Amino acid sequence: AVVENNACEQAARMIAMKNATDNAGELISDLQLIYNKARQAAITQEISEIVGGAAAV
Amino acid sequence: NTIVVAASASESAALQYLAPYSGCTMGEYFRDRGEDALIVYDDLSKQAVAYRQISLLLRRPPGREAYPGDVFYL
Amino acid sequence: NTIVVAASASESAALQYLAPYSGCTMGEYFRDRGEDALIVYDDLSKQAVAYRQISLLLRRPPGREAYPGDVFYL
Amino acid sequence: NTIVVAASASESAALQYLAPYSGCTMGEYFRDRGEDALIVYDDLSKQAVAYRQISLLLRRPPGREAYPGDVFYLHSRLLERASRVSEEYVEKFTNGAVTGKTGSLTALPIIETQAGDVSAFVPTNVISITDGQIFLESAMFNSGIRP
Amino acid sequence: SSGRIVQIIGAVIDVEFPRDAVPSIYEALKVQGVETTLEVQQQLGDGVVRSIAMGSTEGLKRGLNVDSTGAAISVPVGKATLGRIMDVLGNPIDEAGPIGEEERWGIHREAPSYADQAGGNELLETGIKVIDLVCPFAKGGKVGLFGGAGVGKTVNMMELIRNIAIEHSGYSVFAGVGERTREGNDFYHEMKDSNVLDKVALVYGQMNEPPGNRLRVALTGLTMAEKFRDEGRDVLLFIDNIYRYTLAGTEVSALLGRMPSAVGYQPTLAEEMGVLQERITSTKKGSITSIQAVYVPADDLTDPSPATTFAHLDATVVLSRDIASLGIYPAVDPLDSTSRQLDPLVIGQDHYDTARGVQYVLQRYKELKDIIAILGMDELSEADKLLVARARKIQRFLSQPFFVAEVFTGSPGKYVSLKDTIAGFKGILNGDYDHLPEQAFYMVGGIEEAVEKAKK
Amino acid sequence: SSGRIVQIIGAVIDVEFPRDAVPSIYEALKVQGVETTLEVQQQLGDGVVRSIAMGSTEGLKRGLNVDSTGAAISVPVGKATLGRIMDVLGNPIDEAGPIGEEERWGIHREAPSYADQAGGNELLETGIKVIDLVCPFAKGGKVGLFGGAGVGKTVNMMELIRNIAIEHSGYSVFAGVGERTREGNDFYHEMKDSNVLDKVALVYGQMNEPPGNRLRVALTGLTMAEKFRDEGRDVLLFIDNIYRYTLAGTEVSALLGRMPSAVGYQPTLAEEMGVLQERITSTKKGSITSIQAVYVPADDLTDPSPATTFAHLDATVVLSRDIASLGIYPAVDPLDSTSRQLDPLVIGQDHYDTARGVQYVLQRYKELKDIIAILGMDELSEADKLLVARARKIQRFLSQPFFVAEVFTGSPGKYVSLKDTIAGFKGILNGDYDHLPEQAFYMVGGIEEAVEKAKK
Amino acid sequence: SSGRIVQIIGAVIDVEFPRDAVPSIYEALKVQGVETTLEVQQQLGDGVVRSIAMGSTEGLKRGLNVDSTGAAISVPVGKATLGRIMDVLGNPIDEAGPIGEEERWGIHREAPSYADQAGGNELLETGIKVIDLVCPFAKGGKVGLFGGAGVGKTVNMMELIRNIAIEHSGYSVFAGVGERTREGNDFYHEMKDSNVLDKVALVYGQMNEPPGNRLRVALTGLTMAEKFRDEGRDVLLFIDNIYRYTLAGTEVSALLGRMPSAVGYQPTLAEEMGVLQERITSTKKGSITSIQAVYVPADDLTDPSPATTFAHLDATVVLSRDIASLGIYPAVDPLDSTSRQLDPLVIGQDHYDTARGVQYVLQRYKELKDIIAILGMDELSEADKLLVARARKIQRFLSQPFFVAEVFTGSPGKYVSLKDTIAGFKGILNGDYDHLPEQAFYMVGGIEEAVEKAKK
Amino acid sequence: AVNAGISVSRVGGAAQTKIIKKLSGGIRTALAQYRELAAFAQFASDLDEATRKQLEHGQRVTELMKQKQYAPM
Ligand SMILES: Nc1ncnc2c1ncn2[C@@H]1O[C@H](COP(=O)(O)OP(=O)(O)O)[C@@H](O)[C@H]1O
Ligand SMILES: Nc1ncnc2c1ncn2[C@@H]1O[C@H](COP(=O)(O)OP(=O)(O)O)[C@@H](O)[C@H]1O
Ligand SMILES: Nc1ncnc2c1ncn2[C@@H]1O[C@H](COP(=O)(O)OP(=O)(O)O)[C@@H](O)[C@H]1O
Ligand SMILES: [Mg+2]
Repeated sequence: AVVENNACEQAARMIAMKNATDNAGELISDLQLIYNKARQAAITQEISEIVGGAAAV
Repeated sequence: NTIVVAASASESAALQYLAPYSGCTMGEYFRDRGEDALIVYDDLSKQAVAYRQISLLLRRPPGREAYPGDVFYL
Repeated sequence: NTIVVAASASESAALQYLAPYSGCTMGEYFRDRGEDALIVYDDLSKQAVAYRQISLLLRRPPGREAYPGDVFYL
Repeated sequence: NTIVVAASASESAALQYLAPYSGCTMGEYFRDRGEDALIVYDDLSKQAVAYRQISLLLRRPPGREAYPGDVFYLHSRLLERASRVSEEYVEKFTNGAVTGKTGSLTALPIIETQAGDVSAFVPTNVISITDGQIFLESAMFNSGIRP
Repeated sequence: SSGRIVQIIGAVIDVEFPRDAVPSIYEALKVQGVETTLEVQQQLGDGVVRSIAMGSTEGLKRGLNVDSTGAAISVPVGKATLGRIMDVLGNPIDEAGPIGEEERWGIHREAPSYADQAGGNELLETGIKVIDLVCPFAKGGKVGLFGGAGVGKTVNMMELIRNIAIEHSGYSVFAGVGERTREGNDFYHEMKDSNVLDKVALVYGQMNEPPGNRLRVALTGLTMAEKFRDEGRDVLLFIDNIYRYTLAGTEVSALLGRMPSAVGYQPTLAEEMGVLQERITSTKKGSITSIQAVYVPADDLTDPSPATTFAHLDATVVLSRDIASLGIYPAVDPLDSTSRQLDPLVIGQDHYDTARGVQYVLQRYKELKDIIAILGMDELSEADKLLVARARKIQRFLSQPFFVAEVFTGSPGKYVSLKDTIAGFKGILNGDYDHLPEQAFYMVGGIEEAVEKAKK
Repeated sequence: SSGRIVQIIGAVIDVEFPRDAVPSIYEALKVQGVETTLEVQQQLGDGVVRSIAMGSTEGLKRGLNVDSTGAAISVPVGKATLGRIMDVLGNPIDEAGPIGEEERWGIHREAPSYADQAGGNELLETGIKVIDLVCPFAKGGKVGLFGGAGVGKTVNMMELIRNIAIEHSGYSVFAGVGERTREGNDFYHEMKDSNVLDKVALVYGQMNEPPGNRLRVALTGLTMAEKFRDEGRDVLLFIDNIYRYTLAGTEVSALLGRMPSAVGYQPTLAEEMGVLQERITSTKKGSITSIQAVYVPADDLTDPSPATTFAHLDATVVLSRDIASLGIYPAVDPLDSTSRQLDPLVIGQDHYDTARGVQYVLQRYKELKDIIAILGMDELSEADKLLVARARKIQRFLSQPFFVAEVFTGSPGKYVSLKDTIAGFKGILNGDYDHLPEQAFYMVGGIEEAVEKAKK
Repeated sequence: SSGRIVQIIGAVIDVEFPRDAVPSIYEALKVQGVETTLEVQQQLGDGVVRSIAMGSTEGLKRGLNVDSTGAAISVPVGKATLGRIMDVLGNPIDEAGPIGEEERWGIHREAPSYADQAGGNELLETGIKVIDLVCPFAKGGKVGLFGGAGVGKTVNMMELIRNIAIEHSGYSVFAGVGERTREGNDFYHEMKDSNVLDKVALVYGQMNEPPGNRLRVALTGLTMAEKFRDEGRDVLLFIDNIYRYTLAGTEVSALLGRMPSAVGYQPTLAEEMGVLQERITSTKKGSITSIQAVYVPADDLTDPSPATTFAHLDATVVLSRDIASLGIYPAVDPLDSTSRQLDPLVIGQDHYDTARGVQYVLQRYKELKDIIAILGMDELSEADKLLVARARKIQRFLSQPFFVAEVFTGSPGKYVSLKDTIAGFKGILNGDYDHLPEQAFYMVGGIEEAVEKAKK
Repeated sequence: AVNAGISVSRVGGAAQTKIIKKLSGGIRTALAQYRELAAFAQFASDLDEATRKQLEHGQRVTELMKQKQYAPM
């Protein structure tokens, strides 16, 4: 019973580490969409500042 | 039973910006006379892109995502 | 034991811009005469916003976040 | 066996903007005469910075990262000279003095990225223009993997 | 002497007058044949003034004659305004005939002096658990409801109007600034059918209106509230959306020849808010209790407009799209919401310690979000597991079925006293309900109802 | 009457003309005594026009005479263009002498009207199994081609060029937008060695040419394709890179001083894409179908350039590095490739069920392959083991020998009908060929050839 | 002949001169009746020049007369400058009376020619563990201390001045560019009390001074160092913040009529920086050893100012806010910091291997740190567990108490030689201290002090 | 709410009276080290006496630094 429970423990751990690997993939995907949105906003703000400063000079 | 108003991807941005108001005016004809009408604007986000083009060509100062200050009023 | 200098939200941007310097001059009276004083500036960020407004209305060319080039010197 | 063309940090931005074209012209001498040459542009990013300065002082309209509308043309005009020409081109150019030999100019342009960001305006242009890219990594360099 | 229109660009019109007869700033002008009203904003020199039209400019042409009225835009004030609907210029728009005012007041006025300010901390019970717990209100103070599109600013303001009118017997002013025309009709018929209309003055300048109307309608509503305050009364002032007043200024700023500031806003953003916000205050003569809905562009709380608004309020209620997505309403964020009244010397140590205890548990649960998403609750310490279970019960117990929201779900509304609010959260923090399932605390008015729901 | 150059700023040239002889927008101008051509972009007033030079401006000076041609840039059209390389202006860039055209057309025109639309949705049979089954092309449609380098992109274009010409009596046009001179030369020899050069017209707009050249090359190739469409044919238009067309517009817009939009793109981004893409359609006389390679900046599919381009694409073909490693050609991913015509209402229930059946088996095999790799083949049941066997047969049956790839593959090329394609995959899915070995399905035209190959 | 002031906007002043008497670029002008000097920046045409003031503008008026001095700003040089405090114009700002000058030099000069450049590599021991290990300096080279606000640039420079300048046989120059007035006074009394002042010339431009002062103090200090270098001497040059020279240019750039570049910096950023940095160099006549503190805006090493500065230096010392946040000082980043002298042919194989060994261990620990925070230390391999303990010991052994920092640390300062440094790191890398606790290596000095601290 | 790791005083011990100068020596950096150690050892199975003692002291000093408004010492 003790030896069989150890085989069950490693099988339960395999599934748990597979799920942990999959959940990390979702977090990376959500952060990538937030990063791309921030990347586009920074370029747009910089161009607004360049055009605004050039129109005053 | 339907009126179709079209402003395709190659028509002038002025017509794309104005098409919703022309369709709305044709739909209002029934409302004001005590009748019922239904209107579909297939893409209001394309209307906003057309209005941004005219505003930038007129050199009006842009806001968030480069849209005009009056994009909400549109 | 305290002098209170006020330049509230509805007062002219020029008064909000000058208030820190006015309070500083009132505090310097004690320093130059061999005494100790303490001064608190409520929000140097609000004084910078007041200076940006005056500078943009005077049409001086803007920099980062539309602030004038001399906001450090202020 | 090497020609060294220098445009130092204290020299006029016009000289820094022109130096790659001067060096390319000296390298093309061998290509057109049925010989092989190799050219290294130690910083095409510094050449772009010098051209941006001249453009802004001449009051030309700015674009992304304040560069002028022709910053892609600046590097494309330079990098298309590096090429391999046929035997007929060499025979035509040399008026038959050199026969049955091809000529070439190989280029190794260098670009500096900021914190690994290859998506910046100038790096994006040069990556699209070139025939290949050798990427060097800060993490590998710290890990003892010197190249 | 009359002037002539020299230029027209959108809502902005330039008029030329004789050098000896130039109208003053904020003076009201009228176009001769069309009767359109214009407000002078700037003196450009050489007899030319720049103005904003208080109506549609379609059909106007260069060369039309303009008359100066000698004074600023003036509106009716006092008892005659109660139970009636008015536009930005003070005209009746309810089809109930002309207003019977005894006097008219100009919409532009200076804020009350430093010596006129009134000090007060008298607690106002709202009957809403989350508001009464973490951000309590005070009579004669200012409240702001911050939130993105679709999160609940109007539903929460309608519930506050319903609950505060129970213990308040004075007059009320409601200013509809740049919002839905349907919401104005719905509120008007609701008060007319409830027989409450004769205690409220209504001012409306909705989304359909031109920029000039949306830019001045907030001043018209506030001018009516200032008459009642100066008469020595206690009045309630509700503003449908204060952000629309700022946005109307952005739409017109470029036409007025001003350089844009950060993210395209007018350079005068902070001054425009200060000139309006300092007038909405209680004085030694009488008090104004005010609730304002504050829109947040693209859900970004760091945006210059919301960011500049926080400094003008006594109580800040922040609504969140994440909380609303979990089905928890009113959807108030307990970590971002705050009030100056949350002080031991005002609310007493019991309420203060309970609110502090709730914020401590919610802050600690927030820090465990990424650990729980990758490894789950089983890898947490026994102390963290106990805290997570209480945090989940606290989040659900903050939810409440509103009386105005009964139309959306059929669930009866609930009113909760401050006594019952403190008792419920204190019991959950001390562990008196550690055996109840977390779903028992969702949409229950009082802690007793959670105990009954757990038996199902 | 002629005009004079008044100002030169890089590629932007301003020319002054007599008040009654000002050239029209998009009109082509010629500098006297030089081969430089200018295209009018704007009319500035006082007889001055702003133009973009179609070549290097080095050596030009103020006061040079400029002649108006009376029309837009005009290019040679018809059979005379096949097997020749041309620039943006239609000049031959190969040393094969002058083009023998009988007619010339201007590069600027309106898209076919609402009444000219062909109407019914018809498929374009490519003769390639994987494309015709998983991502069918509609006549007059636009196809996005994705993938890296060294994965068969040139070989796929050459096979499509061969099939439209030999099996459908059509023609092809290649538009090299921002073409690399080394690759443009290599491609010309590969088509000559593959005997497909006489079936295609080549237009190159090389990377070392000014922004105006790179921007207009797409319209030059499209104008040549419009002539072949009007001859009553079905035509293929290949665009080397649609991203470079977008960038050339950004460069020209910056040179002209227009205020930039979001992410720095030209304010006219959506309109410039629409003007190009709306001409590529199926009309009552014939059709132009287009295959366009697409580049995604910073791998961000939400960036304005990819996002504006995807609104016009009818299909997506994804080339895979992993599939090419298995020796399967063409290396097209059956799970990542997509098509708007893969709908039972457009292609019928039989074709749709067969295509969805193949995708389901390949998707489940992808999952089972991970189980075999981590736990071993003994974990799979007899139903899973049978599915793995069918997936391997389907995966190999998608491979095909091309007439232009006979040098690489040795075996003779094959053209496979849609009827033969559907019947073959339907039979494998139904298990009718479960007795044949997996190697019998590799590099064969149809299911019949697989049955015959299994006897060797 | 004299000119007249025509316009004043901030620090920028326009002066009109007769068309035959216009002053040259960089020429110094004196305002009549006021103690203010102007430096000509541009010739605008029509006899007008644009200039920057070297004094306060509160006393200026339009129409004041201005005199041309016929030369650039000229400052006193040589032996008379030692032990004195001067302003941007070379006036004494101490109370010791007029300077006994014998010669004056203009502050603007061309950089040494390519043929005049030096090639020395003699190592310079600093007594600081991190610097002597991964950033070894050389005589006549350029050193840069990069870092955000509050990370230790002044404290590190003061320790370097103590360990190098006090024992030096030659002269020193200190340039206070945009520095705190308190730091300048504290340094003056420390040099005076230490009896070192007789070997140092001090030039200051505090941050309360007009943009013209802060824009030129770096040139005044460098002019004094060039006189000593050209006399055939070996000189030390210290600059408290080279970023202030760049920032003063940004404050004035837009008023000089220049369009802004990326991040709002002046378009001339790289040229302005190069014109100064190419003069700070060693030549065949004499040597200049220089240490420059470099401010990093918001800790971002990618900002255009820090990014443009790296290419000008031989040794780059990067101070990290993340290391300073752990209470570890001097806070030098062992992975981002580097020196041209880190070569086996310059320092030998034992030092080079020890330096690369430390970097390898720290680089490997950086990628294991995030794992321990999620799964814990016990989930790692036998090799990783051992390596993490050594990495945490190395990280602490890099710390050191400085004599100039006793006011902050309370404990006495320590000086550690290169051999002691190498022996300590080799022992920790080889495992000679695996039994000592992690806390024994923090703020101790040499390796024997860690062994002694562990017993306490 | 004072973040001891990011906060700093450039005058240091010169701005303090002798009694508080000697008793408070090294507290600022000790709390900064405790923040890193408490995060690193959050999931550790067992820890040495030096680590256990540092965590016990860091928690007590963290608790000691709390104070009420209008209650100066
Ligand atoms: N308790 C609630 N139950 C259901 N919906 C609610 C509740 N509270 C708020 N809402 C939602 O709030 C929205 C209206 O608020 P909002 O759009 O922010 O206000 P405004 O009308 O000022 O724009 C509606 O979508 C409504 O469904
Ligand atoms: N149908 C095919 N059969 C065999 N090999 C092929 C086939 N298609 C492509 N290849 C191989 O791929 C190589 C590169 O193909 P190519 O079309 O030129 O890709 P790319 O243009 O991206 O470099 C060919 O030289 C050939 O070796
Ligand atoms: N070696 C050090 N030992 C102890 N504290 C230091 C040390 N170096 C820097 N500091 C800390 O940082 C401050 C000094 O930073 P400073 O030299 O002024 O940096 P910067 O000039 O770059 O802003 C001191 O007040 C002290 O708290
Ligand atoms: Mg400093």
